Amino acid sequence: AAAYYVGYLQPRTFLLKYNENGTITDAVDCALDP
Amino acid sequence: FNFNGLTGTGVLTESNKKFLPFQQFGRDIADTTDAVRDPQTLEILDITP
Ligand SMILES: *[C@@H]1O[C@H](CO)[C@@H](O)[C@H](O)[C@H]1NC(C)=O
Repeated sequence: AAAYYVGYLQPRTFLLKYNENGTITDAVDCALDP
Repeated sequence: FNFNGLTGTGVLTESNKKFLPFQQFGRDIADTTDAVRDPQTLEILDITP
């Protein structure tokens, strides 16, 4: 009938980007790749 | 000025920014306050040195 998902969080560093209105529209996960 | 306990000096001017309901202050790349919401008129002001 329905479905749901479950994922855990870890302490990491992220680089966010705010657009002209102040909304977050992109991000980068430092130390996820080289 | 003294906006909800925050003191400083500058020139206040009307702004065109739209704060979300849970936000009160705005900062720049230098970590300094440039915008504020008046706690009575609920309008947004710009701070300039
Ligand atoms: C974001 O700001 C621009 C101008 O800076 C405006 O044209 C646009 O409508 C704004 N976005 C929203 C969702 O209001």
